[PDB]
Amino acid sequence: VTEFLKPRLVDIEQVSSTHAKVTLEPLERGFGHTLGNALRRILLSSMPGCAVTEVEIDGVLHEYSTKEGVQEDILEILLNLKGLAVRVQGKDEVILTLNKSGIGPVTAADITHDGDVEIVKPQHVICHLTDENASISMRIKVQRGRGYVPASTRIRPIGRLLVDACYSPVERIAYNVEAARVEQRTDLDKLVIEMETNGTIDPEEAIRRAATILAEQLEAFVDL
Amino acid sequence: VTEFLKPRLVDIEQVSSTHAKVTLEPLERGFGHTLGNALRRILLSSMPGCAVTEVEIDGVLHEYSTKEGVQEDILEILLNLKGLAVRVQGKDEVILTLNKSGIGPVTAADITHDGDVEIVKPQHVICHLTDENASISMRIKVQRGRGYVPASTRRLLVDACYSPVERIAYNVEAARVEQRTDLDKLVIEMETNGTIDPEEAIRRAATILAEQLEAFV
Amino acid sequence: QAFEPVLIEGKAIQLHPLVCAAYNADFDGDQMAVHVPLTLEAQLEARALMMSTNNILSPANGEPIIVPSQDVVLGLYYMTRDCVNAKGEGMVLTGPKEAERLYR
Amino acid sequence: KPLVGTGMERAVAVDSGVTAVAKRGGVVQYVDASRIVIKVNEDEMYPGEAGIDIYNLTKYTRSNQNTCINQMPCVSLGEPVERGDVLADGPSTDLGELALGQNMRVAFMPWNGYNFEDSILVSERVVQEDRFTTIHIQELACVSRDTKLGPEEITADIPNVGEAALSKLDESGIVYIGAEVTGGDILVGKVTPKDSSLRVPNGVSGTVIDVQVFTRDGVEKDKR
Amino acid sequence: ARVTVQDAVEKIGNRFDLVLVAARRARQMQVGGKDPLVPEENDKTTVIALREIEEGLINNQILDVRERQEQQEQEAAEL
Amino acid sequence: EIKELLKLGDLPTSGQIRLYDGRTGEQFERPVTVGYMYMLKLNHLVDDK
RNA sequence: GGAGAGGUA
Ligand SMILES: [Mg+2]
Repeated sequence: VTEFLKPRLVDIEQVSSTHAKVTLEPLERGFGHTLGNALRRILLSSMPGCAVTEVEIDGVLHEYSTKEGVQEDILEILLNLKGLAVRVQGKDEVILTLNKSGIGPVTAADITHDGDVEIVKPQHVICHLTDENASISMRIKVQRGRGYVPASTRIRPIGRLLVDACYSPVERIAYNVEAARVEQRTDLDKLVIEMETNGTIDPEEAIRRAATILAEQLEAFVDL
Repeated sequence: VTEFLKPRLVDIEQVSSTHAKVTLEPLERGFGHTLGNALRRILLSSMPGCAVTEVEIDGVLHEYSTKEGVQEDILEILLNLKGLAVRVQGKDEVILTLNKSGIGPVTAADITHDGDVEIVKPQHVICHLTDENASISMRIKVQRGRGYVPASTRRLLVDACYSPVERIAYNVEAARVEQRTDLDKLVIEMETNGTIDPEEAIRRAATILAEQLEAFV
Repeated sequence: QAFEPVLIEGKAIQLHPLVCAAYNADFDGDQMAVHVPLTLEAQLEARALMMSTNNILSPANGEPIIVPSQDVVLGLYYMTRDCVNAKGEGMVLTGPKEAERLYR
Repeated sequence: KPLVGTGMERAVAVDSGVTAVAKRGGVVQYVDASRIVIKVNEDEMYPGEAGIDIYNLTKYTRSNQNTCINQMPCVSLGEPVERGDVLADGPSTDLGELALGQNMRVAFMPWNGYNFEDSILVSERVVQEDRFTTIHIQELACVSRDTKLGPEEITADIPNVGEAALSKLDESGIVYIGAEVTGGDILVGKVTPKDSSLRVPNGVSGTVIDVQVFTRDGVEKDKR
Repeated sequence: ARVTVQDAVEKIGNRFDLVLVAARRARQMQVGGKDPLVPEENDKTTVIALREIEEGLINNQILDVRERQEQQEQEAAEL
Repeated sequence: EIKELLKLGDLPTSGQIRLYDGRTGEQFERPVTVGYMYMLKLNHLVDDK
């Protein structure tokens, strides 16, 4: 009585490439739901992600035109690009370059990747070149952000196209509380966080990030 | 970037000794609920506290009786006893004594208390005696617990009230700071039972949760 | 009717949901017009005659005109009921706030 | 596509004019974002005038209500097609069946009054995924009347305005194709004969995608 | 700030001349160089006039007599 | 046949599932109805009014 | 400025 068991991370099971499960144990009664809900809100709310912001195609002036050789318009290219998954190690703002010529799909794998930038899904499609001598060269801009940022509300030449940012690795978070079996005790819980990210964020890192943000923002109540 | 607004506790207002209204401003878009709700549960459910648990009436064999001299029934008496607020600094479980005779109100202030046992509200009426020569002595057993429990899950048994809080609520609304747009604001409003000042209770809850989730960071 | 204004980062006039009955204003696309009183006497007239907290009884008859309309009423009706056997039936409480804490 | 239709979609889609329905079944020879070519089957070919069918697709052009209509191919290289089949989807069509809006996950329940009378509470995924944004096209005109005190012109120089607002006008006085104008800007610079320059209506944003100029006979034509 | 005018109407039981008296007071306060009799908390002149009326230290007749007194002194201010 | 098709998938045949509130994290009683509905955005914007 | 058509509540 008047003393509480402290939680811990028991195992980070990686069920698939982008689907993960985290187990927290033990938890006193009445904390299962509290921590589950707090962590769900934090994780869905603010995780630092990376996303494409500006595109600069060679022979296009604005996104509403079309280019000869490609199948889709420029709008669909921007849309497909908006969902690109990529991680950057050190730099907070990087520039990738894509060059392609010849018939076929243009996967993300054709990006001239640098040493640090890493593409997570090298089979993601971008466009279909339908001519033996139709080429596309573009310069993608990737930034680091913390949520949603529409093109309108941010803050030069006529060659830049602006896409909307969606910096958020997590996509769906669920959780379950279930009784566990410590050496001997009743009403001792165990929390299971099921996570479905887009592949750009390591689970344990994400959960530690949520814990630290919550705690260091809760610090404003002690010694008020 | 990737750095968040720490607020400084904006206002604390004591409408009374045991009723407080504390407003915190500003907070990220959608943390007012997160913090206001974790504190809500951690306050209502689990917290150290000392409230009476068992009753032993000198002249009653069982809780289906009535006493010559009391204008109420037994169950209402133990109801009025449930709200008794006691703090014991030294020991966890205690048995305390009262014994009243003569016509007049029977207040907790007239109880036979010790140094460690402290009654918060001495004017806590318990019963009324209607006979000049009818007296009742009673033994009350008090423990240390973590919210509410029933008694069939554990002598004249009553339910427990191990907590210093009595009401918690909050709301969320937008507010303004130096030069900035679209955040939220929290307004905690609480009504403790006098066993501890509300601000101290909020501090206790915050430290409980913060030390709970340490091992993650 | 008069009102105080509260600035909102949007593009639609927010309207308190109780007065919709008085306006007979569904929210399925109705448009409303805003005027401002300039002079001083106009401001005082607005405040002391048309501010919404002064028109509670309809002029046609004394009946109130800010009756909780259609959803709050459902909430209250679902709140004040009684199942013959629900969880925690028969105990005794020490006042309203105790019951509130118990339920939460 | 609508998840629950009444089977009467394809008829409305192809019996209107928007979709580009084939006329003689054959084999797609080369698709593109603008045109399509079909090598006609052997049977459906006239003895002489062999040729091969060719379709042109109307890209972004304003409708009568200012909603852009364009056509996208819905086939690929090597795909057989038959008479009466659909090739190019118009506005609000999907593989040749009418599709006006989007299908979304709905839950019936009151929610803190934010849907009091008939209002609707909309989650933020509906706007993050950008699945309701609609493109509008507006046409703004500017004429050079022939008035007293002589006529007036569209010279790029106008009085009492800083070069900042003129940064978007070329030397002639007409905005470049693709400039990203905003509320309260100058599209064409006209002069009071003695400042009647056209300006964007307040509140609207967007990009200029096409410019046209007509000149009456007997007037020399300026550079643009 | 004010939400109602009920008590003020109780002090001045017509709800029409209330408007005129409050307007005259606020006019004295805004363009005239007079000062409030109640502490101000970043409130506009109309609400301050209504609050003054509320406490009953200004009504129509006292306003008129004060005007008469100040005008008499003004007549005595030229000598 | 709607019931049969629903049961083809593992969905609850009654059509109503049990949700959970976002803020509190506690359960709604009275299982509610959730499904998929086709919606259109009519041509009465706010910025034209 | 005036007519005609369509639309919303
Ligand atoms: Mg209506």
